[PDB]
Amino acid sequence: VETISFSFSEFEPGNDNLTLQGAALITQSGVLQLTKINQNGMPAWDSTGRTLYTKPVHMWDSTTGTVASFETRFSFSIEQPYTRPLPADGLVFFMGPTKSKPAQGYGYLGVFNNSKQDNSYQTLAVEFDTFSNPWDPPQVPHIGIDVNSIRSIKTQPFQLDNGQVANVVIKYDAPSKILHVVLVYPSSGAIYTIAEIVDVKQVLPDWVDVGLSGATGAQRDAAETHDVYSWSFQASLPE
Amino acid sequence: VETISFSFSEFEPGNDNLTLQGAALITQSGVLQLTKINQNGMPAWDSTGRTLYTKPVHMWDSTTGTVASFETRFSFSIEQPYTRPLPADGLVFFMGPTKSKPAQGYGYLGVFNNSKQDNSYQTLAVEFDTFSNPWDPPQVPHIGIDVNSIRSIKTQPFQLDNGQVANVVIKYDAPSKILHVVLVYPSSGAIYTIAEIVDVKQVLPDWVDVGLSGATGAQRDAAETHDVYSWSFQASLPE
Ligand SMILES: C[C@@H]1O[C@@H](O[C@H]2[C@H](O[C@H]3[C@H](O)[C@@H](O)[C@H](O)O[C@@H]3CO)O[C@H](CO)[C@H](O)[C@@H]2O)[C@@H](O)[C@H](O)[C@@H]1O
Ligand SMILES: C[C@@H]1O[C@@H](O[C@H]2[C@H](O[C@H]3[C@H](O)[C@@H](O)[C@H](O)O[C@@H]3CO)O[C@H](CO)[C@H](O)[C@@H]2O)[C@@H](O)[C@H](O)[C@@H]1O
Ligand SMILES: [Ca+2]
Ligand SMILES: [Ca+2]
Ligand SMILES: [Mn+2]
Ligand SMILES: [Mn+2]
Repeated sequence: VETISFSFSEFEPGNDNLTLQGAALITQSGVLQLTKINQNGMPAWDSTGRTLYTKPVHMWDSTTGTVASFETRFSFSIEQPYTRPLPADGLVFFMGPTKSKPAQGYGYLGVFNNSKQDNSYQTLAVEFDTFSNPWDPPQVPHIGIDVNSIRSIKTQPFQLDNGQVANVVIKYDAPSKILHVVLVYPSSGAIYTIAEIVDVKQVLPDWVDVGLSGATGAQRDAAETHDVYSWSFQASLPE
Repeated sequence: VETISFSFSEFEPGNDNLTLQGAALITQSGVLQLTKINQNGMPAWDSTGRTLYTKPVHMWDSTTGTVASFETRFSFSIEQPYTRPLPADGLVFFMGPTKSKPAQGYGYLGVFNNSKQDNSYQTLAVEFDTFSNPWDPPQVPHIGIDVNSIRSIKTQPFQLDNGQVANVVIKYDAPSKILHVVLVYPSSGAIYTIAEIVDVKQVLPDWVDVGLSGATGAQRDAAETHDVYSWSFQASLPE
């Protein structure tokens, strides 16, 4: 069995295992701020940032045809402090081609280039979307399962508990081809669940980079924080 | 769309909507005790009890072939107060033939007759199993997805937070045929998830009874409480 696992109970500036892109940075307090937090402590608009684990993950064996199952968990908080305009844009966990660089920001969340489906993205992502774009369901925030497109194949509305920490659990089971996602707010006790069929051998390249990305909006104060406190990941490829 | 929903924020003695079977009873404090709690306040061994919603649920239309999606949530607590022997047996949410009566107790959880698979059960169940029987994985407690058999097609170990309230969320999405289950302990923050493919049109009769069942063990003090504090359910059959 070929495995890979990692766990960050908190983040530390200078950590060997994380690539930081765009606006993303790690605070001395141990927080990964995906998008820029200004001097005052307010989130800046027009910001996009990502982090990637430094080692690629083997998701399926192009010789035997075996497919990996994985699990990932992270805790994040989104605070929307402006009364106007509408907050934007959200954060996302993603898996895609290695040597990945940030794509477009705003509603594309630093992961996709435009709003069309393109199998060449070879990317799977689980979004926590805060702004309803032309391709989105109306309810925001929502969790979305994105397969080669920012237009989710399935979404689940969730109520934001402003500024509070949410816990996320994402599992992909290769036998069933089920990607199942859970979001829990300890603060309020709210629990949300969403699941969909994803054929990773068809969707992803055999080796992938895994990461997190966040983005704020395209106009003044269409923004919010996208802070991550911890992140663990584990994958197992049968041999 | 043919729908059915109900929600018990707490239970009330005399409620019109619940059938009580075996040892099950509702306390004036609003708790559904699936298995007998003795005078002292200790759980009795050799107890089996169930509750069923009084109205049947239409799970699939035998004329058009449409299939219902559903969601159910409940909060329960299991307290294992004896040091010896091992605690048993667990509780379960189940969906099966209407006019259902308790089956065997102990490790069969009041739902199945023996340990063999039998398509005639026409029953789907999500168990929270506390005793490792000859057909069980070794880790207990575990959540299990049971399709026409007490021998789960998939299980997920979870650590008991003794006597604490657990929140459960179960969803079945007909399009994907995915049954996805989540268990959260607010007390500790632990989150568990398990999902599997279930073809309800093949498994269940077109009309079903939905219920909860609990059982304690076959020898002195092989027991624990199986208390439920709230239960909601919602199903939608496309037309
Ligand atoms: C580049 C843009 O990205 C998505 O839209 C973002 C949206 O963009 C507005 C912009 O705020 C407004 O000043 C300009 O006049 O029109 C743009 C729409 O084209 O701004 C909100 C925050 O207000 C979010 O950031 C949206 O993601 C997209 O949906 C657009 O199609 C376009 O690609
Ligand atoms: C009837 C029995 O049910 C399951 O076993 C339960 C287990 O039964 C023991 C019993 O406690 C012991 O006194 C007797 O000598 O052997 C039985 C096993 O056959 O008891 C534990 C608690 O200790 C749980 O209640 C188990 O569910 C089953 O696994 C057996 O095959 C049998 O059908
Ligand atoms: Ca959006
Ligand atoms: Ca058992
Ligand atoms: Mn979206
Ligand atoms: Mn079991």
